[PDB]
Amino acid sequence: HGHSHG
Amino acid sequence: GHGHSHG
Amino acid sequence: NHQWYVCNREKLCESLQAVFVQSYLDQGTQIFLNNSIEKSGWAAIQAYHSAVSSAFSLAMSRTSINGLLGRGSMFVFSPDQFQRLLKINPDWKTHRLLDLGAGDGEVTKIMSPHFEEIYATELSETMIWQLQKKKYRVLGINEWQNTGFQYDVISCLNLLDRCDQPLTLLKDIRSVLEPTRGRVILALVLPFHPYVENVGGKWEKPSEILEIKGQNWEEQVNSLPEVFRKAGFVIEAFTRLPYLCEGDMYNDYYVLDDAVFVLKPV
Amino acid sequence: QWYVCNREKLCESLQAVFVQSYLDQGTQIFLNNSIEKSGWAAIQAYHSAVSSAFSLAMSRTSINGLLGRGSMFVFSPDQFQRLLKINPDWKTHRLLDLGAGDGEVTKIMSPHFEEIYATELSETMIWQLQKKKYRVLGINEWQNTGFQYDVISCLNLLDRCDQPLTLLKDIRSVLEPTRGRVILALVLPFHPYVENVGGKWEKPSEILEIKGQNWEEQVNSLPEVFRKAGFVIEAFTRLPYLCEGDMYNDYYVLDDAVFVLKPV
Ligand SMILES: Nc1ncnc2c1ncn2[C@@H]1O[C@H](CSCC[C@H](N)C(=O)O)[C@@H](O)[C@H]1O
Ligand SMILES: Nc1ncnc2c1ncn2[C@@H]1O[C@H](CSCC[C@H](N)C(=O)O)[C@@H](O)[C@H]1O
Repeated sequence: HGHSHG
Repeated sequence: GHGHSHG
Repeated sequence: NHQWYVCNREKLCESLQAVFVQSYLDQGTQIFLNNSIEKSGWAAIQAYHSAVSSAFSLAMSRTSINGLLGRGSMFVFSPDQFQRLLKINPDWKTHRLLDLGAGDGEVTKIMSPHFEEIYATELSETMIWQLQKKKYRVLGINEWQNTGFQYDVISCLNLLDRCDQPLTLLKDIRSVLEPTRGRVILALVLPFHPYVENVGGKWEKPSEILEIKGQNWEEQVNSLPEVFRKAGFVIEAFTRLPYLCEGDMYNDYYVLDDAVFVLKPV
Repeated sequence: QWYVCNREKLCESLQAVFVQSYLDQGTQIFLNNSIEKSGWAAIQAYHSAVSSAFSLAMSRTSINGLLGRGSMFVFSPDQFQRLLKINPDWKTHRLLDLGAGDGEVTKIMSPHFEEIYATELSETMIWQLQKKKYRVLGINEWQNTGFQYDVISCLNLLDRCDQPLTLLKDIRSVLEPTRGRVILALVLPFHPYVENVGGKWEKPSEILEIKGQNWEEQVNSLPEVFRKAGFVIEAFTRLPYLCEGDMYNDYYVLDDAVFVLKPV
């Protein structure tokens, strides 16, 4: 779902 | 109930 | 049916009486109405649209919600109505088109067959996605005047009452319009009640106000040649068209009173 | 771990402006809040469901602000008051936060300004910024407001915009020249791209000459880069670019190098 910076 | 897309 | 298209021609400016085109509820308009009535019976999706909009109304603009779902496609004219207003034949074609504030491009698709390159602008992030899906070229709001090119046709379809700088947009159109043969397609919802859409059902008054003084549909159109003359435009042809949109769980289609104008630079 | 570096590897002039940070209270509060948020499995499922369905029609950033999820952390209030070297009650007139995200990073700097200004490409981040009472300006409107900004924050934006070097000279022009300061975060190793809709991306239209084979070298390449736009590093530190986590991981970390730039 990832880090919110790419 | 649901707007006219323009408004 | 009829009240969407007729105007009191005696209440019109006698210069507009000459250039008034009478449009009718044609086959292309009923292709839209039947589909909107169809998509209103899709209660499975009509509750899905109603679910997403109720969820994200505070976090996005109503237009951006309609863009994300691809719902609420609107209608102005049919290709026949469009050809009859521009005084062009079906197979007519030219180079450049620019649709200012194109939305989900469902009205641009009506005009798109007549052009080799289609440019368009939008403020909504989801609407720009719906435009790039149609392979249109999305330009910034202050780039289309400064790329250098002139568009053979520039369409401002009901963007005047929804943008912050309407008269500036009129000026910007006159500068980058192909002067020899370029036409301008303008739509405008009357009664003219402008605002600038913000996020969460809020709004803000436009920085500029247009001199649209009129009381009936014909009277508001009477004062428009002055406004277009201020931007270097005269009215070549105009008509009354129903500004439609796809309905919902409670209604099959939503109608507004559009005054559409074909302009040429003076 | 996140806060240390080989002080020998730095340039001799950077050795004199570095500031040491530590895993302090505020960072723990964020970390402990994030671990709590991830513990709520119902939210994560709802978040990981909405983002999945609309990922094609919006950006990863816009979906986060749409949900108010994925908030990030750079510096704590004390960490910010030690890099800028200001007292807990310090206050000036205007702040400008470029690419402010959802504003949970701007909200740390907010107690020091009467006016906060922010720019954002994402339409839902603008809504999140206005939800914090910030005057959201256009990406080409802030340089022409007719007034200067006492602190212009550009946090983790150079590696995310199309014309970063243009943005630097832009900040230099509108920064209050006498006492204004620029705070600038940057993810190292410097890997820039412009975010697009549908998980896509594009290479920036301006290349920054930030090179290195580790954190200490990429930092050493930045003084000359700031010298181009008319800046000199007054202070800088190493910090974690912390971000709220998903069901898989309680939080996410990226290596940030924050700089306080006085105009030269
Ligand atoms: N300043 C601006 N520049 C470009 N697009 C704008 C704009 N201001 C508003 N818009 C967009 O223009 C749209 C106006 S509604 C009109 C949409 C379309 N032209 C039609 O006739 O159906 C909105 O969706 C809004 O997102
Ligand atoms: N050209 C541009 N102008 C303004 N903001 C931009 C931009 N390009 C990218 N951004 C923004 O920069 C952000 C990078 S993520 C950084 C978020 C925030 N500054 C923080 O440090 O926590 C994204 O949210 C994106 O919306």
